[PDB]
Amino acid sequence: QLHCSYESFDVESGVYSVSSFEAKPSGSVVEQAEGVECDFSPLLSGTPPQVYNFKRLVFTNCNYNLTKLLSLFSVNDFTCSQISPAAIASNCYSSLILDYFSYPLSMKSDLSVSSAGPISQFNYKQSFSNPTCLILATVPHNLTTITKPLKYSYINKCSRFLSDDRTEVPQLVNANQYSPCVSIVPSTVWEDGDYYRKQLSPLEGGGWLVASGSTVAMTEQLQMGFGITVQYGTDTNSVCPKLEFANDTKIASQLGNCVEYSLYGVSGRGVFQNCTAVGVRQQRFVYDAYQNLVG
Amino acid sequence: EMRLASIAFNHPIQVDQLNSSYFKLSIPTNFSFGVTQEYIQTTIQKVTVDCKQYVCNGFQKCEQLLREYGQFCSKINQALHGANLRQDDSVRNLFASVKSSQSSPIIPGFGGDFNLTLLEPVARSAIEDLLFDKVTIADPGYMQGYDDCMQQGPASARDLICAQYVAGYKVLPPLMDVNMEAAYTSSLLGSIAGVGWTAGLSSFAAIPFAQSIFYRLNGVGITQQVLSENQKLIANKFNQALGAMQTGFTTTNEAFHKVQDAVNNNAQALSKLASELSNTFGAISASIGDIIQRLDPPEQDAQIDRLINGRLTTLNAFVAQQLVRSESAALSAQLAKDKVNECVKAQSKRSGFCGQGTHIVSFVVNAPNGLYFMHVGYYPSNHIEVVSAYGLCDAANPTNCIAPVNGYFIKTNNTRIVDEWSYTGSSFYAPEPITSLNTKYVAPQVTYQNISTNLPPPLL
Amino acid sequence: GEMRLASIAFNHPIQVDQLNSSYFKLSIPTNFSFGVTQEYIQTTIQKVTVDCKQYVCNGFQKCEQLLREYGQFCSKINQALHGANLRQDDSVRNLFASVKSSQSSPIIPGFGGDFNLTLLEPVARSAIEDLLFDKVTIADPGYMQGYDDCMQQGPASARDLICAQYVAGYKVLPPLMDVNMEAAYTSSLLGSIAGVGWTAGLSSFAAIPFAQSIFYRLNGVGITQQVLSENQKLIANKFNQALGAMQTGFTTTNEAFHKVQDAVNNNAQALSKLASELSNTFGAISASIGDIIQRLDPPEQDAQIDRLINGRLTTLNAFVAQQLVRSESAALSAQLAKDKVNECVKAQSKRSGFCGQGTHIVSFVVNAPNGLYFMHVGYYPSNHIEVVSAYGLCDAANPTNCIAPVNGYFIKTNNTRIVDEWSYTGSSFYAPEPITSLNTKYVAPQVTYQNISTNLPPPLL
Amino acid sequence: PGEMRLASIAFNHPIQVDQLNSSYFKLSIPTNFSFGVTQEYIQTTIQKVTVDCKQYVCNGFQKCEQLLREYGQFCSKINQALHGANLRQDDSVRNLFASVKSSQSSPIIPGFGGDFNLTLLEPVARSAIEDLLFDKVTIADPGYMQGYDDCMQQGPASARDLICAQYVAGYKVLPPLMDVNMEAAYTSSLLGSIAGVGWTAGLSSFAAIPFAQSIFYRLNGVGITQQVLSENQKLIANKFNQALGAMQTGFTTTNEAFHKVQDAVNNNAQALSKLASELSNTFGAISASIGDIIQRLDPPEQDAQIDRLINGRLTTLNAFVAQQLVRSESAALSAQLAKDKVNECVKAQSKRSGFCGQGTHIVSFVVNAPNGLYFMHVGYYPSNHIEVVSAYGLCDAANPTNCIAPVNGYFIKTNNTRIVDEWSYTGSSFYAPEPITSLNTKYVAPQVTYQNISTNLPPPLL
Amino acid sequence: YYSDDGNYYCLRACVSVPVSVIYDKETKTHATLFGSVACEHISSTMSQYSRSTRSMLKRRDSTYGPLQTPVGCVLGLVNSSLFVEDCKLPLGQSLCALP
Repeated sequence: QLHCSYESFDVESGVYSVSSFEAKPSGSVVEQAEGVECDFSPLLSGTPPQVYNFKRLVFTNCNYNLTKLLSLFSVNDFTCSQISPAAIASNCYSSLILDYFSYPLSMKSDLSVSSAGPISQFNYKQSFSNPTCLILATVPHNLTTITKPLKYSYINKCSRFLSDDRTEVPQLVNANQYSPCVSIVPSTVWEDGDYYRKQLSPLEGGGWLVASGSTVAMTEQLQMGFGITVQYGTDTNSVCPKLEFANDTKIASQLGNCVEYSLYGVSGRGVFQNCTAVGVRQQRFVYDAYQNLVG
Repeated sequence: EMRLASIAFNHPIQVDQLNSSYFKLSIPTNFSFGVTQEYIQTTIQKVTVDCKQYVCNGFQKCEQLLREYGQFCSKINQALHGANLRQDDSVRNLFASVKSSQSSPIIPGFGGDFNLTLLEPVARSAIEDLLFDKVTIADPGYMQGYDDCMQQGPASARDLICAQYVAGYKVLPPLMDVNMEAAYTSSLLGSIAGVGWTAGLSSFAAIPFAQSIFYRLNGVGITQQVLSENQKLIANKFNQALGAMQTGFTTTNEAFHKVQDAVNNNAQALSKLASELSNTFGAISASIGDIIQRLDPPEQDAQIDRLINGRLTTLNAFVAQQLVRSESAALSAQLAKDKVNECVKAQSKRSGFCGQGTHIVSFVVNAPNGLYFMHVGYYPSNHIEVVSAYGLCDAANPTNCIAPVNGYFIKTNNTRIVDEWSYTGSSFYAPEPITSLNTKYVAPQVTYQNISTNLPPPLL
Repeated sequence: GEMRLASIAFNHPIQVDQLNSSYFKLSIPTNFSFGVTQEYIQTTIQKVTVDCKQYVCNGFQKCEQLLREYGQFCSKINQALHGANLRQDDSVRNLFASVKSSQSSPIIPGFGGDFNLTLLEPVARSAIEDLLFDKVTIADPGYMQGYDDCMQQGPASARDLICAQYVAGYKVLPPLMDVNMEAAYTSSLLGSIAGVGWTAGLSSFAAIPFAQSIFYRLNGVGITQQVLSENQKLIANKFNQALGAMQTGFTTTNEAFHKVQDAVNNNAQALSKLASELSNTFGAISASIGDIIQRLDPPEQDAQIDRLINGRLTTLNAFVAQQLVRSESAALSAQLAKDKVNECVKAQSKRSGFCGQGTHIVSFVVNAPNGLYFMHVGYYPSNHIEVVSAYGLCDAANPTNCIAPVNGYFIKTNNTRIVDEWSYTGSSFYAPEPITSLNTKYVAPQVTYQNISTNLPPPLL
Repeated sequence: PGEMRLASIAFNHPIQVDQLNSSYFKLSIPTNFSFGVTQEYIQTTIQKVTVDCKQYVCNGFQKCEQLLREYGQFCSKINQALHGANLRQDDSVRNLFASVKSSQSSPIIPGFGGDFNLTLLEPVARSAIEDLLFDKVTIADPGYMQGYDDCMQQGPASARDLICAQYVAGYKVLPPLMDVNMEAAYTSSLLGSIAGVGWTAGLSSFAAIPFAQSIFYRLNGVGITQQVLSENQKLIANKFNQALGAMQTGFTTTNEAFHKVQDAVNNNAQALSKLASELSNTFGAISASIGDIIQRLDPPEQDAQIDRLINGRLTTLNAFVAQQLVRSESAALSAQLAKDKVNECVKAQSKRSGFCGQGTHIVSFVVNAPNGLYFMHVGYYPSNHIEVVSAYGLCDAANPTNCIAPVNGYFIKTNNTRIVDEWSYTGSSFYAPEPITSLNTKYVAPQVTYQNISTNLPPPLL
Repeated sequence: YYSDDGNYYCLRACVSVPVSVIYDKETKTHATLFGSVACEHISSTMSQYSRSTRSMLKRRDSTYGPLQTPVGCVLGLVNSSLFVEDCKLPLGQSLCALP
């Protein structure tokens, strides 16, 4: 390496530095769980919502096997952003969040995290502060507890008319939130091009709320869409894949080499020692000013 | 409330110029010893950088990505090695002037009545240890090393030296060896007594310290007669100035402040490097392993590439900063060498250099990353004005003209001298009879006084 | 006409042929003139600070939120600039500590007798300092009236970067030194004159006429006292002619003067570089933040703002680094000035090198913007002649009676007033005189000393 | 070879000499000496270069010419900065040489210095020593004349000079301000400025005395007595020549001053070579060549790739200017140091220590070197030190007001069989007793440590 | 390159000629230097070319040949063979350039 560093077959005499030893770390241990098997059973029945009626599940403190969940539907589109599609199943988080709604494959052009479509203008937006994913799927004929809407439908307008009846200002949907027009729009759109208006009070700042929507024909088997996002916390990272710990060795002490670890889904590598306590209790993790875990 | 105030301007004592053959002369009637101090940094701490570990920690995707940039690291390592070599050169060059061909042995009770707290506790010195205790620097490297990182030590360690083994930093040991350094400073004390008795560049006088002091005092125009009368007084005033050094290690002492800032600058450079390990460049995480675990490899290395590039950029900035500091230290080291070969090895007539009180012997001790100088100096006080003449002549014979050597001719104000004129030393008010030892023959001049009666030099 | 190719001239030294044996050719000037040289030593960098919020953006809320992510860069910038300014003020205090004297002469009109002394204050600064300030092209001064000279209550023709200071968020810190106190310090140095002689001068103050201190210095370079007494008015005349040349000294061919002007230019350039960057896009749609806000939907708006902010921060970082380098070079330059005050000014020097090249005789210093301006009086030899000279002389009747000249030479006499075959001369000027005990000392005998068989007064026997 | 050996660093202890009680003391004095030489290299300049700011960036391809207009003001800043740096380098040379020249000098002849060898004399020219230096230097051949026609196809295929690569990069290497022959004449004048050295500061007078005579004057200037010098005159010249002759073996890599010259040469070479490598440095652009990206790209795409290539090229030029400014200033400071050494280490003997060679001071010499000046300092090295008894002074016991003390030497108890007197005088620089006489002493005020002499002193006789 | 005629040929790419000018602001006149290229490649007009015209030189240099110097070939410099200490426009070496 010294010769390569100087590009020569005869290095001048001296004392010179070379790269450091890697220090041979021990095989990994974990502090993940206790918890209870995830409860994704709400997904097994009923009609999924129109895109502005979203149903959401949020999980904490629990253990899961998403591939068993995935086996229940046929997925015709799986993509993700800021995470590999495999790693979202393997990673422990402070929460697991799933949004679900009905969605025809005939409208599939309007759903991406980057879409400019009316689905994203007024019915759904996803934050990029979290690494969520997406799924388009259909229901197998043996899922009889699943039911379907008369038509698939969405809001294609949501704006407020100025009190002088000329100027109008759009109300785009907030990331991870329902648009304000949901208070006047019907649970499904009865006919394509239906629209509604609400006069607004001086307490509301005046003007008229205006909203409208569109519909798509029903299909023999229900089509569905999902939005999935995750949240990384610090001492709240209780959602993980079911443990593989059975048939292994006692954990976590080795003391020992600077062994790789995951504690409640927080990856890292290092050696532990039985030192004294510092405050404060129940925050779990302790850190320095440089964002390095201390203990 | 804070008070607005004018900045004071001290006015010099005014002395009126006078017309004709005589003039007003200002002379001090008291004095005090005093000291000043300086810190001359001579080195930058020497460090090296593992250029693989700073960027990434053996992940295999980054190892392959890093290869496209491998020549930058080679430039980085080479630049750092050259900077460290220059630091070693300055140390050896300094020590070459520090050493002497010969020296006195040193024992307790050296310097007689002078207190000499600087003597080693045979050792370094109590003064050097006070400096080391006042400095707030983190606990030293090398031994025990690795066990101040590792769990076989206190949980309360906060040393950046443990972080040295995370970041891949290496602190090189100083070349000088603190025990050899102490030997070198004692060798300088052994050259004392002394610098006088001609150039001193061959011979070694080997005389008592007090004798060399009296010689230096006579070298600034204090008469020998005064020196013999006040010998105990001189030692007492000298020791008072020396005793003040125990209060000298304070934050208002600017030389002390500079020592602490030299330590702060070395620590600061490393702390900047440590903080950059956590600095994302828009990357999803500062950890390479974390972004690998979360991403498919075609996407994964877009994140890795951004992270690598910013990390390389901070290394480049760091190297440039070190090169600049190394050069300034080399220049500062040359200044220290000059002072050892001027302010310490000899009494000087230049003013300027050394503490501002004429010059009398100065001393130097070890300080972290440098030398700390202390300068004894002479401060005049209680100035009075006297009548003085440019010279004297024989009124009966105009070619008999004299003028004082290393002193002045003043009208006498003393009851023991019958002669109307008296010789004085130039450093202190001390009138005495005019004799051939204190005067020399000179060419005649119109301003010399014409003496018509009693002048002993020449008698006729 | 067409430009002309020419050789660079090489002035040859006057050749003096070496001679063998016990005697030698000696070159001595027969004329001289006073003359001057000047130097400018910069001691400081103008002190400035930067509002790090206003340089980047100007109260728009969106950029303030964006800036918070980078707020620690500004903290680093402000601290670095603050430390740079502290160093500049340290150097001022350290310099002034050597400038001050424990005692000085009062200074009145007509000081220096026959010497003209245009440097005296108009009791004040000095006429010479004011000529320097008038020749300098520097922009009108800050502080008062300041901010209201930016404002519409003034002429439309103002073009000061100082008004632009209140747009850019720049702050120019005032100098520590206070120009009135500074003028007092230069007069204190003039009060230490007359003088440096009569031993080290580090305790006592001689308090003698200026002319007397000049004669002392002239005797200090080997000019005989007898010559000095005969030429006193001539010396004053030549000296005043050299001083009078200072009125033509403020020209562009004077390099010290040129350096003063460029120190001023360098400070102005640092600020103008900064002003131009306010309009520099980094590929942003506009240099104005408010304009891109007005024209853009907010999800796209801060892409443009981000590009703009990062380029603005980068120029501030480069700017600080430039100032740190300049501050360090000024500190070193200030140390040099201090050395000259404690050497070239406070004493006559025998070193050559330092001061103007004409041996050394008294030098002066005056205030200059951002520094000190030195002037050096010097002695220039002319009309050299060659003469016969000997290493020493000794009585031929007694080989131990040997003498050699002190600060001068023994030359064969060419003068009709001296009956003696040999004569003493000063080393700075041709001035033969009788050899007497005052100008000689006894030395050990040497083979090259001349064997004088007749009349020698030192020793008479 | 076997295994490496760990070893302690040796510490050379100073010779110990005891401090002593009462009126007399041990004195350490050398009994032998030798001449020796030390040397220094002081760089004074940076090579002056300029850069065509269009040619470095592009080869005149038209798409670049259109795009470059957006950045034309950067180039002006680059050119101005380099021009000012080069101006400063020329001014420093002129400033230095103004103090180098002497108003008068001895003619230089063969056989100068008598018995001294003087290999520094010109081959009437430069000097043999300067030629040894220039041959040891590894620097590439100069341009100008014939210049370019050594770059052109009518020449060897083996040239690899950065100097002919100058015509590819848009580089210009400016010529040095002075012709080498004038520079040699400036140092010839310095050789002829020796003697006078003594007889006051020498500032205007020219003593014109033989070089050997000036050496003896200098030896009395360091306290060597005249009697010794007259006895050893041939010996002194021989020891001096042995030290001088060693300069022919001094040009090795173990000579650190020589090593600094070698580094100065490669600091200039390194700066130029960096930029040659940057011509091939793509910035992620499709190719580092403009013509390649033109030939492989549709013009809407092509321009984007050109701009990316331009941005990195300008960035390296900016970095280069910053590098040059730093180097130029350090050279100016180094040149100032050289100027002071010419006016102290060379023009006159000095008592300072520190500066010049580490052996007191005796004459030093300076020669031309690439980018700088090279100094040699002759010095005096003491040897074989002995301890002797010495006294602070002597006085008449019968007349206590008669007190004397030695001048440029010390009173010692005599150890010599030719001196009947119990006390003797020796010079500060060397051990060699002599009778105490009025020439070697001065009257002083009485002091209690002076010896009370009850017998015989000739100064005063009574 | 090895040609398919079996002969090695070598390639030096191509070269450019550096140029500099002498500007006398006091008289508002100028002259130029082509450096190391030498006057064997210099002609009254240029076929290469560095700028759209050379005519500013031609205002006086229509009447003069190129002049070789130790630094290089020049236009309009004139051989006056004068000796001057400082021309305020030195060309380096022993060359100088009087106004």
